[PDB]
Amino acid sequence: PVQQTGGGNYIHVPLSPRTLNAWVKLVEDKKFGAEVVPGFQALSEGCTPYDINQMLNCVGDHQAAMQIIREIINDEAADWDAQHPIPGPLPAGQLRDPRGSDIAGTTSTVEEQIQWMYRPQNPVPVGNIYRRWIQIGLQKCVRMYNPTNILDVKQGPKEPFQSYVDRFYKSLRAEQTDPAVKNWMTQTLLIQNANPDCKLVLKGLGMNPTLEEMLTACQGVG
Amino acid sequence: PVQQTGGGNYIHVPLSPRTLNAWVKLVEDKKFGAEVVPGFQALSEGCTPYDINQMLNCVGDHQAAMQIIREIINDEAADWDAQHPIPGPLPAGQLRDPRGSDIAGTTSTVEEQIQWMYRPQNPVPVGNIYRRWIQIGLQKCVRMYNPTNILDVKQGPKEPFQSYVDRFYKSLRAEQTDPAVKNWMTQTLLIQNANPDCKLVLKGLGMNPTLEEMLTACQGVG
Amino acid sequence: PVQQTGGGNYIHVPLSPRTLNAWVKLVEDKKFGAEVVPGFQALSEGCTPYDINQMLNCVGDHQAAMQIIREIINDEAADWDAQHPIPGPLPAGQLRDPRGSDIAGTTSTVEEQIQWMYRPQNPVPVGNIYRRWIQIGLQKCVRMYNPTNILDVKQGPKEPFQSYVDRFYKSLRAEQTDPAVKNWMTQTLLIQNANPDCKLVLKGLGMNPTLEEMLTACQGVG
Amino acid sequence: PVQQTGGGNYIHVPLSPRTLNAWVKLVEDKKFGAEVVPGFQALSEGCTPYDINQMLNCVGDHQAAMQIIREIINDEAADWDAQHPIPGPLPAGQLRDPRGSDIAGTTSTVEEQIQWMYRPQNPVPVGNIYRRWIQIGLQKCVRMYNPTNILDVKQGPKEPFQSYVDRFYKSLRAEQTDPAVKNWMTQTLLIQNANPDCKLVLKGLGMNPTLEEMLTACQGVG
Amino acid sequence: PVQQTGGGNYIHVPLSPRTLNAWVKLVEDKKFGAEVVPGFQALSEGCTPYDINQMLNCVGDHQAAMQIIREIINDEAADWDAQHPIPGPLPAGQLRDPRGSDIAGTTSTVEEQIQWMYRPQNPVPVGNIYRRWIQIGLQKCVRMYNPTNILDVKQGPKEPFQSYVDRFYKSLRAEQTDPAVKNWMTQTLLIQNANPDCKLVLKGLGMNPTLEEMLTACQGVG
Ligand SMILES: O=P(O)(O)O[C@H]1[C@H](OP(=O)(O)O)[C@@H](OP(=O)(O)O)[C@H](OP(=O)(O)O)[C@@H](OP(=O)(O)O)[C@H]1OP(=O)(O)O
Ligand SMILES: O=P(O)(O)O[C@H]1[C@H](OP(=O)(O)O)[C@@H](OP(=O)(O)O)[C@H](OP(=O)(O)O)[C@@H](OP(=O)(O)O)[C@H]1OP(=O)(O)O
Repeated sequence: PVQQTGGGNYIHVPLSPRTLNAWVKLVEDKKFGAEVVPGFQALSEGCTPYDINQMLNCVGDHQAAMQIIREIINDEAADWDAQHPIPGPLPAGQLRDPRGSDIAGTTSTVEEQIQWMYRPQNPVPVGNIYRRWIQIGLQKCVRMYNPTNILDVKQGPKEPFQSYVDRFYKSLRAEQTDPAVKNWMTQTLLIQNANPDCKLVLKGLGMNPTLEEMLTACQGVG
Repeated sequence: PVQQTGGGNYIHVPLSPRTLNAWVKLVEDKKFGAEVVPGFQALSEGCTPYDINQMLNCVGDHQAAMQIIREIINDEAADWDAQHPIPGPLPAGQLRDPRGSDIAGTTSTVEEQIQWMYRPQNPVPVGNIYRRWIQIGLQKCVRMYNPTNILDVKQGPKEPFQSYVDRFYKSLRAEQTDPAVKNWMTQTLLIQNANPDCKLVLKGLGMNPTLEEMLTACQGVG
Repeated sequence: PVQQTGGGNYIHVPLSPRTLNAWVKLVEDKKFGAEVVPGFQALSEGCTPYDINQMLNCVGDHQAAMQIIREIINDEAADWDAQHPIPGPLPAGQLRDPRGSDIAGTTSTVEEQIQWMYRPQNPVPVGNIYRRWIQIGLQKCVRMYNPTNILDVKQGPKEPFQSYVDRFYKSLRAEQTDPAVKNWMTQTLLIQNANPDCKLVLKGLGMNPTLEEMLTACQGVG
Repeated sequence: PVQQTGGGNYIHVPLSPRTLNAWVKLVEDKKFGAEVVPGFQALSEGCTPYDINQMLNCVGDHQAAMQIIREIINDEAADWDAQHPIPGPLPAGQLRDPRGSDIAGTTSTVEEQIQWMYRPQNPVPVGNIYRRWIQIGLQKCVRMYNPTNILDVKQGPKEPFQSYVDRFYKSLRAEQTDPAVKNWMTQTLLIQNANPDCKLVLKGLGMNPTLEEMLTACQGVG
Repeated sequence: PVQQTGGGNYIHVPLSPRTLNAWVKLVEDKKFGAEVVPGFQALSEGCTPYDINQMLNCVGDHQAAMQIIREIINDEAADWDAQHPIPGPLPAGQLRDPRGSDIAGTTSTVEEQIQWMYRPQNPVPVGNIYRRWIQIGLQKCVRMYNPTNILDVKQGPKEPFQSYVDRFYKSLRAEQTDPAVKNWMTQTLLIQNANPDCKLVLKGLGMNPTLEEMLTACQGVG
């Protein structure tokens, strides 16, 4: 992470040990579940890429998942290099402009990453960009491991609409798909894969029922 | 959040990462349960709107619930604007008076939010007002998801009064209803939806029995 | 809470957010169980009444229990007022002597509460006194909710003495009763409500057996 | 605990509230289990006797166990007094030499305890000595409450050697006995109280098999 | 651990108590499981060998495992001594060069360990080297205690590929074996020890199927 000192200067305040342990506990227990994506974002707020690489290193034991994340980072960096090409030869006496691998923290030191993070002329947020690249790698793992496709998800005959909705949405989240497919699924596949007892009522509600009105009406129905 | 420095000046001390992770853990596990409302209030004490927006952003994945909360904030702000209209043209060289969206932190920076929070002439508590608007959005979600209406709640024949009371009140909390309906329900629906074995005794207690005397008398009855 | 600065001066360092969340978690999960009493004492060490009122406010949703605690505080304060009556008219230029509601923090500010807490002439520990008043309110709730009276508690025929002792004592704790009734119960009701197989041995031990010798002798008996 | 200031001086930094809550949670849940002994040691590192007495006070509700611990402290102090008798009349203008109850923190203030802890001429570690006395009291409670003697511990016919070893050692730990009895038990009672299917193999291993070779060989056997 | 002061000087900031408690909780609950290896690495980041010895001391009660770790440290140190032999007689007025046991922290003080950790001429990372030696001792314990060999691991007939893969990999991790044996096992033993229903499909996928394509294809198959 980064701390400030009198005069407008900046320094490094390393990610703490019990914050890294928590990241490890969220990954080991939830096994790269959907919640692994947000837990990471928060435990990484105010931190720099070097420390994001330490967090991943502590969980490096997982290798199928860390292979997927590593692949993504290399790609995004290449695109950064393509759309932000070397401006030209570098005038000396200054810090080079950030390249794709520096955002990652593999070829670059934390101080250079902090100088960009707090560069008066044009500060580059090296820290937030890398977290996002890593979050696409974590999200793909969730979809890879997701145990149930949404089409299979259904309601126990005596099971209620709320728990079924909870399970149906859990999967829709991990199955990123697209937001429009989600709208069709949330307004139809929920009613279609439901049992008939609460469907009659989900149909009575009307057309384009909202979830607030689908849950209120089916409370106790079955 | 906000920190003070020598001379009476103020600065920003960002909400910490493991406090945001906890907010995420309370939402992911309890699934916008009733306890999500208080956990938030406490994890947000001493914090400013910008940081309240970060907490919500980490849990932004939940979208049906964050749609309900977002709707409420826009409304309250409009009412703030209606009852606290623009005083007139703004004399220059000073900070504008707070508008509805500034309390939210969408159109306004933290420093302006802190200057109001600690404005010597008329300090506006931008931070506490927004938390309350958000808490009405969270509370509506609890009632939307509540799995059981109180009328259905009853006592297992061999189940005791204490657990039944615990389940009956859990729902009464989430079903905000009104405090008077609560008094009628707490003094009648509890006895009526109970089994007859402990009801005989709940009737022996007398009229307007208090809970302290309804629980003491039915300890072991059944 | 209270912090000290160069010169012998004192200031306020508010109870932290994740300490308040823990108090909320202990109350929501244990449901005003016996452990709620000590958790509170510890999370309130070094804190002042204002902050004790914030902790209770976060859990204010619980109302039957907060009605019992509120009743007790008003009483103790009245007794404080009765045995520590207004000394007389107050010489001006100084802080008034503490009244019953100031100990609570309802009519008084934290600074006045801290000035008494650290008054050189006669410092009044406003903070510890209020916590105790609140702990009597919390303890009454535990006894109100206690699910099992000790007389009913018995040993499963195949159940051991240790678990039965654990359950028997759990209730004796919550059923404050008096320490002497406890001695009679701990030396008799334990043996009497036990099964006969381990009682024969609890009788062989001798008269006035101690728990250390009642548990050692019945390890494996049944 | 103890903090240092410019000039070589020392002060008191009280044990924090959420560290005391954890000690309470480890005692309430594990019920003076074996792990209560180490949890305490760690939560007490850098702390002084006064703060060790606060930790015990928060859990003072438990009284059979706190009676056993209290008895031990009085004894050890008496032995300290016997082998470290009053040197003679005390020259004035200095701090007295530590007595048995001062190590406990009952008759002595924290500052005196810190002056000894950091006495240039002959610093007495009042803090660590008392923790050890308390740990003998906690360890006796574990053995008092231990639910199963090792001789009874055996292997389910379909149960594996690893879980049986885990249960057999759990008890051997709490049953301090002596290290030699432990060696005889760990090399024999484990094989003798095992089922015959894995014993044949535990015998094939050879004589004086080590645990590393008893567990590797019986992995899958049964 | 180590802190820095004005002038470029360094000091010691001891490992905190609740960080040591967590290490104890991870060892007591997971019982020297695979996750014990990473939890340790993180809770030890920024710490020095003396503090790594305190963490191990708190869990010293476990003795079969601490015998395995202790054996390894002695060996690695001997190899350090062999490949980094005494340079010769030591010029006086300086700190000796680090020996094998100093890296451990048994014969050496923290200040000397910190002077090497931050030696301008040739800083020796005494802290990280010892953690690695300890991690080989912890990893051997995991393999010793591992309850299931991978060959036995199979898929319940109605069990899915994902959970079976999770269990199969859990063991492959703890059974360090070699990375090549892992590739053969991950591409064959998974399919071979699977049930026939999902194997038909795992065979349809093609030759050298990747896990991402073995999990996607068998989602719902069985
Ligand atoms: O606020 P956090 O980001 O969670 O950091 C906490 C916080 O210390 P700070 O207030 O200085 O940030 C804790 O205090 P509380 O917020 O709970 O009041 C403190 O715990 P203690 O008060 O018990 O000391 C703990 O410090 P530590 O882990 O050394 O005990 C430290 O956690 P981090 O060191 O990981 O930042
Ligand atoms: O013991 P740690 O490894 O340091 O983990 C702690 C532990 O959380 P859990 O009870 O969920 O395991 C703390 O509880 P205690 O050890 O103090 O009893 C809790 O701190 P609080 O009780 O004050 O809430 C905090 O959990 P959280 O941050 O979610 O509130 C969490 O710290 P980490 O999340 O950083 O691991």
